[PDB]
Amino acid sequence: QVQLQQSGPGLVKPSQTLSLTCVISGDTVSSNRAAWNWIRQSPSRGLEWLGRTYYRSKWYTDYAVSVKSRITITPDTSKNQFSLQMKSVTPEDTAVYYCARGSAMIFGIVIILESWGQGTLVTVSSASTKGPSVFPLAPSSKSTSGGTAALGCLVKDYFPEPVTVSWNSGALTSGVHTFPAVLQSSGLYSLSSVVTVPSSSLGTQTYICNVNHKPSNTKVDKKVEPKS
Amino acid sequence: EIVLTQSPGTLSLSPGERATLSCRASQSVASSYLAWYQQKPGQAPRLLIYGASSRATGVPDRFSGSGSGTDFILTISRLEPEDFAVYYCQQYDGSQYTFGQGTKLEIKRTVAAPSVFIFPPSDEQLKSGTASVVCLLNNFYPREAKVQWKVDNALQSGNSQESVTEQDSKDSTYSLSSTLTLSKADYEKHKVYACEVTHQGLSSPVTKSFNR
Repeated sequence: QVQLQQSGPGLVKPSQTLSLTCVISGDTVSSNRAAWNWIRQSPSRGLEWLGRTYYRSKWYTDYAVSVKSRITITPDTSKNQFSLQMKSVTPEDTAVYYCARGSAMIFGIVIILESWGQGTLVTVSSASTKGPSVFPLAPSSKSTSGGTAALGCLVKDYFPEPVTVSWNSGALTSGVHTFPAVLQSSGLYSLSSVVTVPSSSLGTQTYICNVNHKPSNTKVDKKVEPKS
Repeated sequence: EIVLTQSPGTLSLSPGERATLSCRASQSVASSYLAWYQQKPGQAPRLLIYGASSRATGVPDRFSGSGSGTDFILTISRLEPEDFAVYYCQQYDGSQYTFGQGTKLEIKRTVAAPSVFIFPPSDEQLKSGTASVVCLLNNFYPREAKVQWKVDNALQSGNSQESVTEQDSKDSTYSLSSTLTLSKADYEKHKVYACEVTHQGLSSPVTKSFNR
């Protein structure tokens, strides 16, 4: 039962150094049965393995040719973690980065990436962090369709990705659509999160969108009241 | 550097059908060193088949892998709706791991007409000098849809942005937002804001509009 916890989404300026850490629960970083890998994913890199470190009476490393001269991967036995550092980042280093454990699954030889962290989006950009404004998408006669009523929150003008939107502190999940962000002409992102609910519930039930922008540490709860 | 390449790029199949995914390698790969991964939206890749033909722990029996040398095949003998994902093949040469670019599996589904909703700008946003008008097309299939903004019957261009959701887990439908952004001064110069929706599931095009 290994659990890999990665650092939060981050912004790194071009030509500076990317830094990410993977904390291991359910295994030991010095285990002689595992290797500890980093992988990234983006439209231009595809699914790209970056390197690994592992302990076998001494610490070893292997790096992918694509990044061999730019990365280190360093374990930390005092905190049971391993980190990825990548110097001189370019926009092509913008990606979701994953940590992953490699285990010998086919007679002692084949090291297979069998447990993965949840992924960390790293944006390479010179622009500053900005928290979002949250506006209500109020339900009305214009946002009904039969007995169903739609409502949402417009999460506007933030940077960088991502934001997370829940409804009623996670108790409301059915019929929720949170759209992919669009980059606005200002260079700031925007998205809406919508949910459909019974139109009969608008007078009695409370609907609150909970907006979290970890890069700015912005938490916003927005009570969406109907307007007619 | 062994390049792995998957076919097709996108596959659209109905639940209950057999999916056959190819992975062909630039050079011979020992079958012990080829694996398949499944990636569902917002999640990390997950190990499906290892050693070309062995099911990982917990993987259902409808997933199987075969092949040897240069040609490898992942088969889903009877698709379930939850099998919507991207599938990657992967190889390891002892020192480097490479992946295919992936095959996207779309779940085919009965045509579904969109539910159309429109939202005027909130009073709070308008007090800040901006007006965002949102047209919502909810739970439709197939993905293709046409949305047209009219302001006082004037067809609008270059002032709206569309965003489309991934295939919904519960019903394999898509949803789409079209957002018209104006300055507060621009917004208050007009009266009728209208969103017009065209989609093959609809008998005739649907317009949602409001007066300021």
